[PDB]
Amino acid sequence: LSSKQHFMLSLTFILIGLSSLNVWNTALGLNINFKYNTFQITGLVCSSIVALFVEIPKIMLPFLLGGLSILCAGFQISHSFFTDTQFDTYCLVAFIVIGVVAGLAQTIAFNIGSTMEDNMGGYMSAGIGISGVFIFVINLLLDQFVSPEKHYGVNKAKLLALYIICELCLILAIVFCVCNLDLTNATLSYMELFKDSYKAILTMFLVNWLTLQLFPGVGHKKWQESHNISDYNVTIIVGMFQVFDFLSRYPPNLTHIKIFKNFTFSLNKLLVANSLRLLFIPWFILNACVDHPFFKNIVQQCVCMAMLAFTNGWFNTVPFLVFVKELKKAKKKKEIEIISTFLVIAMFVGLFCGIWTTYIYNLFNIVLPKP
Amino acid sequence: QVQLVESGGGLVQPGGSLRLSCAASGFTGSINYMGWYRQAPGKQRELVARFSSGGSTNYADSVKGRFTISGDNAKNTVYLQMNSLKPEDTAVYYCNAETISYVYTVVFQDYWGQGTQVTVSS
Ligand SMILES: O=c1[nH]cnc2c1ncn2[C@@H]1O[C@H](CO)[C@@H](O)[C@H]1O
Repeated sequence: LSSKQHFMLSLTFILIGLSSLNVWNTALGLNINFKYNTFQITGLVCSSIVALFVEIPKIMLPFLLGGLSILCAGFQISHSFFTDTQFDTYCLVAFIVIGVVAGLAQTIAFNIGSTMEDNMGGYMSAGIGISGVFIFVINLLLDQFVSPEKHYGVNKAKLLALYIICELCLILAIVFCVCNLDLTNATLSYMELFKDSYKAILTMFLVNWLTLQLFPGVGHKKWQESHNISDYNVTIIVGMFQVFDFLSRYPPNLTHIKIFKNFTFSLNKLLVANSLRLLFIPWFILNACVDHPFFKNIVQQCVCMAMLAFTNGWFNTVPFLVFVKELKKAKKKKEIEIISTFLVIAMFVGLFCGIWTTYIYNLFNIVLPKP
Repeated sequence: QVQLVESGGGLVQPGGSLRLSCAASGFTGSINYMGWYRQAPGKQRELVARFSSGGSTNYADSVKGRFTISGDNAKNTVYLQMNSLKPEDTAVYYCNAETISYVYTVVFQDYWGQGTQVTVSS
């Protein structure tokens, strides 16, 4: 494995992550209806949790990516040439299957990267973050030169451009996958491991449960509904999440720097740090039910979501970096790998429970009346 | 890059003692464990001692009650005071560091040091 092959493989993993998350990022950017995002998250978490316990073959990765590409093409075709009900039905079914396929593809890529020397998971993480920031930048460049037609509540040319970009990057990722990868071919009880690291599992659930309660739902979809936020400002508000979510994962990992020494602190302090995140719920509701100019401000709404995004990414990586420090009776290599599997399950369960908890806020008369 | 620096190799009369010091520089991400794996001439690597970030110590029953592992976390340096030496402990000792990053997905990475020769004879 010389420098050329290492560079090619790292680029391939970056492209895998970017292409996998481009669909979710462009669904967020286009202000797609909330139920479609909910369906996508449900499919993603279900497929990921199922694929954790089942070793699906790694030859299916190009096929899953091609399925995602043809699903994006179907998005474009349905938006262009279909009626309202047909477009809605296709959107819901396609978003469910996209969530499932993306989860399976990410699981395959994780398995392929992990089972190697000089593990390549960090490159896929970088690819995911680059996908987020790249979709943000593309949205801002599109908003200048694209008319706001809003055929079915979604911009026409903006949707076309975003999905052709997704298809192009995904086909390039398929080419790299085919060229580079080779796709041919005593322990403590689970209850004992759960009892040791029950705080780490709990903290992973809490951070994801709260941030998916707010961001895609109450986050930018009830402020816009209430204050009539311009479509140009929505991409900035959504972008403050995707940019800061990625950039907050890194400082916890770089603890060898004097600046980031205190970014990984503890599990007991993490539990009370996730409780201070509960103060975001009053903040997000106030942005949607108060009228004076302070809350009707693009600057503080961007800050109100940058802080949520920064703490979301920061508190997702912390439990992984400290859980080994507090556990007592787990000492083998396999056990810690099993425990790390418990933590990623708490992430996906957190995403599923968080996204479906947004419907709790529908009961309260949060949004302002139209008059 | 990640650099594992070791010190302590040498030749010792039987019944003597040594101190093996190991330090980690890059360790991108956290650091879960630091241990010593000895490889005898013409044999496979075998665990000798391991020290967790918290402080849990693993030992090999061959050196049980003889070698004592101490750790640090601010400097990520691990020391091994090895006592009551006998000729069958001659080997090359490899410092191993097991880490974890999870930027977006969990990764476990092991970094191995160059290894110090330890000989007991004469
Ligand atoms: O496919 C995925 N893999 C990993 N995380 C995802 C995926 N889709 C959504 N999120 C998670 O949703 C939150 C808001 O953007 C992010 O934390 C992101 O990690």
